Amino acid sequence: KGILRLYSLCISNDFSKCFVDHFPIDQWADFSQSETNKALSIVYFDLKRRSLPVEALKYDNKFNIWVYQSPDSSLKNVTSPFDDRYKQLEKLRLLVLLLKYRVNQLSPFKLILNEASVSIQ
Amino acid sequence: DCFNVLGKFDPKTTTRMLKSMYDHQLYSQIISNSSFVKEWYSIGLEAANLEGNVQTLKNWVEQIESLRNIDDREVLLQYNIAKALIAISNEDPLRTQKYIHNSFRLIGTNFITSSKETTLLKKQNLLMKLHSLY
Amino acid sequence: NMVPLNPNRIIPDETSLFLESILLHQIIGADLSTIEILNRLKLDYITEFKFKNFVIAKGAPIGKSIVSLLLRCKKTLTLDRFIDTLLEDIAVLIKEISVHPNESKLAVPFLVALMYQIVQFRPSATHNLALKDCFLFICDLIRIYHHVLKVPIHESNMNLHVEPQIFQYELIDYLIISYSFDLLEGILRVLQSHPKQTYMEFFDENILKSFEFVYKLALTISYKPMVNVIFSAVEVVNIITSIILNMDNSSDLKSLISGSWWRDCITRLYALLEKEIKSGDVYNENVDTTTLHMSKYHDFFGLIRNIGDNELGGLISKLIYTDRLQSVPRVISKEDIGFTAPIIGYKMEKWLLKLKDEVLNIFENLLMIYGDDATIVNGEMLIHSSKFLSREQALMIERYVGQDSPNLDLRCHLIEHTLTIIYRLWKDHFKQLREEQIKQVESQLIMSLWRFLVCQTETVTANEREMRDHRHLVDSLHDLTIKDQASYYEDAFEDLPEYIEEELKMQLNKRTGRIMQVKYDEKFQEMARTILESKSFDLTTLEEADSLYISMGL
Amino acid sequence: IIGADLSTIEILNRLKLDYITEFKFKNFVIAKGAPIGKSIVSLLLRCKKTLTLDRFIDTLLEDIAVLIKEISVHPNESKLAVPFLVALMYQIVQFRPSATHNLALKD
Repeated sequence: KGILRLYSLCISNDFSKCFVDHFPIDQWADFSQSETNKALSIVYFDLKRRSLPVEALKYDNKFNIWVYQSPDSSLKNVTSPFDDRYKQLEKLRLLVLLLKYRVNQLSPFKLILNEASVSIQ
Repeated sequence: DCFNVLGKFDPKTTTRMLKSMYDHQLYSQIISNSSFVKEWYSIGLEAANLEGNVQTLKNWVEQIESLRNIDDREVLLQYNIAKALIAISNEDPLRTQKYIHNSFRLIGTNFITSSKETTLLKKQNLLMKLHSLY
Repeated sequence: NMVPLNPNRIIPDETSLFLESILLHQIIGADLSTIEILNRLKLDYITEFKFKNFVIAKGAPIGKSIVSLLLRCKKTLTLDRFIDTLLEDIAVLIKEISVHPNESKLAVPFLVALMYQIVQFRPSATHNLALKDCFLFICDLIRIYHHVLKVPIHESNMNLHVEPQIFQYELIDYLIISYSFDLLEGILRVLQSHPKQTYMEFFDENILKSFEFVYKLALTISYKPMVNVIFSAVEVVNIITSIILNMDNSSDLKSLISGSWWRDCITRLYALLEKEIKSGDVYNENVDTTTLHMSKYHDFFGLIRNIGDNELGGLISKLIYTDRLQSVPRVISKEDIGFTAPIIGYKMEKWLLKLKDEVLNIFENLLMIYGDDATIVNGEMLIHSSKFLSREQALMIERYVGQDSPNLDLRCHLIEHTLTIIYRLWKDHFKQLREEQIKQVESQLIMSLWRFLVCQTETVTANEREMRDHRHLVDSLHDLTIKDQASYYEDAFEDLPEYIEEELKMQLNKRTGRIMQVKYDEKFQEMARTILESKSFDLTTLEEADSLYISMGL
Repeated sequence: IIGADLSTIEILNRLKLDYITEFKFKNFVIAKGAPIGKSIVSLLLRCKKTLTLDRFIDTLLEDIAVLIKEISVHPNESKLAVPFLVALMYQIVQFRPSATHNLALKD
């Protein structure tokens, strides 16, 4: 939960340069099957999303638009104690490259108009 | 010929140089005379816009803006003239309209003058870039 | 129960830290690194320059000259010593870079970026002598650029905006002036954050006179105001207030200050505050002396307050070629800088809200400052504070609530605090009020009081349904943030321990009801009651009060 | 260095590797007309708050070594930079050669 939330918050936000210095996880990243231990991996995945050059490909496993893996570690909720899933999956969802829509989805046009009329009848 | 070579080999005389060279419409030269003093910049920026290189125009308008407070009655006209010819080659029919209108706002204040004053072809310079702007 | 020693840290030396940090700093917004920006600098029209074993050749690397001086003086000085040594050298630098006919000042602002990074870096035991050296040097630097903040009230019919169209030297001097006032800010606040002992040793009437020059230059009443400098200057006024509320016998510094100068400050505060907030054109130009419009001309953070788009940042990078030692900045368009999402406009609505927080906040502060009266003590505070109360009551209710935009929360917390301001007035300062003033405005004060005296119905809630309906009507944006916050950004916004789901419901109840202009705090209504229903003045005898009592019910 | 005038790294700050228009090895981009110098000190300082004494040593050794090799196998490339970098590496290994390990040295 902690690490996930933290780097999620960070991502999009121009302070990439705030991150660059003060914390690379090069050591305990440890994504050689060595090294809870399956959660800093999602921050490594979003750092590869930052790398970004076109090698990434189309969305297959319903995960993000993945990239050449030979790799791709886990699903958007690697660890999902009902809140880590939310934080991660939300953040990773932002990798996709509205108020009016808000309440519409909260209770999940012209057709919408008259369907609204009849359903409110 | 000699007048160039003296300009190289002076700045009041080099002022005369650039003046006469712009007078013979040798823009395709003045672009190359001393691209690599103040009464000269009009002479220069003209040929800069006239010949039509996106890079040369860029460099010239760059030095022009790098000045602190030109403030001068003259250059700003040719300055705008050019500063449209960046948007042209980078395609904004909005930026171009803004800058060309500002060109009007300039020309119609300072260079524009009294009513008649003995001549028309003399003013034809001032008026002819105006015509072409349209 | 001892705890063992822990000296085996590989301690980074404080001097070394300072050095490396300056050496690689990149500023908030640009693309390039401070020292290396510096490494692209030549000071040309001054063919030689030299103050103290600090030679620079004609076409020499300014930047390398920096790093030279830096490193050499490294194995010379300790931390604070390295500060003050830089400060003197860079000060001489800036001073001459200033006093010169044909010199362009490119370096100056960037060195002022230095100024910040530097002086901010460690203000712990820094001495006011050095502080003030820099300080005065920059105030009178400013009077060397006093040719800015008093540019006219508006563009005259003849005054043209045909231009070399450079944002260059504009942004140049804008950074200069701002950054400089921003110095004023930062070093003066390091003063305020110094030990109370090292205080009066710096304050002379020179502070009054120099800052008086700049303030008069700044918060113009006959020119264009200029929001950033407006900021800076007024917080320096706040700095005065700070030294007041901090010096146990602040009477020392007060006696230092001059009555005419308290007036030329508070009066211009009035000039500031009786302006208005209109997010309609906070981003264009309109009726002046009335709108704090932060135009793109000067729209970035400022060397502290991360205000918003900061839309100039990368354009800071674009100032140097970042490839060649140079003297005059690289061109920028005055207009490319800057319909997509006015959510930036509403970030700013929250900020200008924080500004009017400052307005009422300093006025509160001076309120508490003058437990004893004074000459600028005149009651027009009562007038105008109550006046602002009235206007952000009436226009409040007729315009701003219901517009589904979270500005209203702070827009109301404002006057909820002004409540404390007026209630302070009632408790303390009712031994000066002039009959002149009370009957020049019997109108607005009674308006203010009755604004909550008509609110004191205290007859709304009774359920959940109607207020949650109010919420669904208005609180849309506020709930956008409520749900971003509950779904993204909080420890407490998961695992409610079953004693706060009710906290959710009733707190949202109270907040929405407090959103729709009505049923303000029981504390609010009774504290206001202790002012009006107490007959300390003949506002309200029954013979002319029961017509309002019946107009409430009663 | 003994004999010249200018500072070592600062010599470096006037270097550009042209005929090889790009390189990348390990978060170590260099643009075409990039400040090799600021690229050197860039890597240096940036890995500073990353590595430690011996660690920063072997890391820069490998990086600047790869740099040498890059500057090595190229037809039209001038090698100007190369000899300055060799002196740099000597200085490094000469500054603090404590309880290190040979493999880097051998490399």
